Amino acid sequence: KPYTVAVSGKTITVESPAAGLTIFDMNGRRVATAKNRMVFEAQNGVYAVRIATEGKTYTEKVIVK
Amino acid sequence: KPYTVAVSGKTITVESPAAGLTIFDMNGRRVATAKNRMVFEAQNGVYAVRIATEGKTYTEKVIVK
Ligand SMILES: [Ca+2]
Ligand SMILES: [Zn+2]
Ligand SMILES: [Zn+2]
Ligand SMILES: [Zn+2]
Ligand SMILES: [Zn+2]
Repeated sequence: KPYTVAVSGKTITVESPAAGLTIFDMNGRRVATAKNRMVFEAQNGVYAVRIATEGKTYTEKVIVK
Repeated sequence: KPYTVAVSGKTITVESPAAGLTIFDMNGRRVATAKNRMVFEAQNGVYAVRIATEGKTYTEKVIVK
């Protein structure tokens, strides 16, 4: 839900605002991390994409006229 | 960042996947709450939009070939 993950070619693209992102390879190795978004060039194989959302609270002021 | 908030006419539209949304009026009253998104019809005045993201961790399996 609060992220997108997609693969095209060898490219894994991950988008998740205010989230810590991690990609693990099959050996459980952290091959990349980034906040918010990532474009990872992978090799053939299976990967685990981890999205850790930060769980903050935000407030916005809105004026209705 | 992990949400959008916009007022158009008397309509307040809020979008934030996996989040608890709240709108408070000027008296501090909860006038609406929803998961993930809402379309609120307001009266003239000032509103506080609160976005409480859930802070969960997600994992997706990705295959590169
Ligand atoms: Ca409350
Ligand atoms: Zn490691
Ligand atoms: Zn090593
Ligand atoms: Zn770790
Ligand atoms: Zn921080």
